[PDB]
Amino acid sequence: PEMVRGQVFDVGPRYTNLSYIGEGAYGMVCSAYDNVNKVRVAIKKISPFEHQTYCQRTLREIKILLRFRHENIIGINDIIRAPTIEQMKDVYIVQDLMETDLYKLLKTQHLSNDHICYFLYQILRGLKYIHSANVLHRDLKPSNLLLNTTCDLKICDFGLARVADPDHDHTGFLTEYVATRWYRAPEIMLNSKGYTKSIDIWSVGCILAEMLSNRPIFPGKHYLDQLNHILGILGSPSQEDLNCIINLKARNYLLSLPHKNKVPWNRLFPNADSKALDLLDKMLTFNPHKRIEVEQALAHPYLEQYYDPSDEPIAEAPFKFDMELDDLPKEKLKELIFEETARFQPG
Ligand SMILES: CCOC(=O)CNCc1ccc(-c2cn[nH]c2-c2c[nH]c(C(=O)N[C@H](CO)c3ccc(F)c(Cl)c3)c2)cc1Cl
Repeated sequence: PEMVRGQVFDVGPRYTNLSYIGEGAYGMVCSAYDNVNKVRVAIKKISPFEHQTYCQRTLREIKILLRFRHENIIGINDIIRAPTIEQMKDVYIVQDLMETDLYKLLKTQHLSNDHICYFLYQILRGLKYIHSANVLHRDLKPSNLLLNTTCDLKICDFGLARVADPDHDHTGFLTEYVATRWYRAPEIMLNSKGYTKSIDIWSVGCILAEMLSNRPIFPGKHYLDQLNHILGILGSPSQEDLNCIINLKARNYLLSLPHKNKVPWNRLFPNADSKALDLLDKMLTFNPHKRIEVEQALAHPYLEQYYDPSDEPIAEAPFKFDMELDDLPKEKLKELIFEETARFQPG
């Protein structure tokens, strides 16, 4: 059994010639040569059975990506694990191998307007399919956007993905959230659980703004600082947008702040295309109900060179979890992970 950087990586005999890529919070990704299809692939070793959270993230992703099939979404083409639940200590998920990601690119490369336009198109084409399945990604950021040498984009990491639930989206002021801070919609800190499609559009808006300047538009250093960064550019919410926030603690917090004017997009981004900034404005709308939807975003004049709704596929049916995974112990989640991966075993 071959191992990478002092960690067991038993994926043989089908996958050999391992090379390190990255290491997550509860796993490791390596590139490996597939002896059946004779092509290099990415294998993600997962060790989640000691924590309920990691088991929940593993299962959600496996169930969603096995039912999804789209050019701009990472796939699960094979799953390797032990033949019994007793012997299963790890799970190896075989996915698409991509040379780089948008986080890596933005650190050192200046993106031409053509590149920004093409990247945004593929993100939204991928998101159209995700949202048509009534699924929310909930953690869109440059590191979860993989790219190959020809700039083909794939959305990855569905660990925080959920079925859309707009009727149960309301919550109190300063409710704790898991998803990456810099890409959190303003309503998360005010009165939202992130159970609507509009939280993903906000994250895409932040990604677009980041592609234009090679720096995160709202780099909050802590929970409430995130909202203050958003209000610093958007300005004070209108009376209309304030009236939509019925929660008194959230509304009175916004009312306590001095009046702040809107920073114009052309001042923040002097070299950006005017159509790119008009679409940015619509994605970074304070009110989630007035925020542009994925299909509307794809039809925006900025993406006219690529827009073709007949070549922007949707899922065949809406997604539905058989049971709620929020209140299941790590032991039961192990069984569910064992069951969902059974179809990939040699027998
Ligand atoms: C700071 C630690 O960094 C990360 O977690 C991600 N960046 C490194 C990286 C960069 C590229 C790739 C890569 C290259 N080709 N295919 C993939 C890939 C294949 N699957 C995934 C994936 O599911 N990634 C998510 C995070 O985006 C993830 C989720 C949970 C995890 F335990 C790990 Cl290790 C990774 C990525 C893999 C990796 Cl791990």
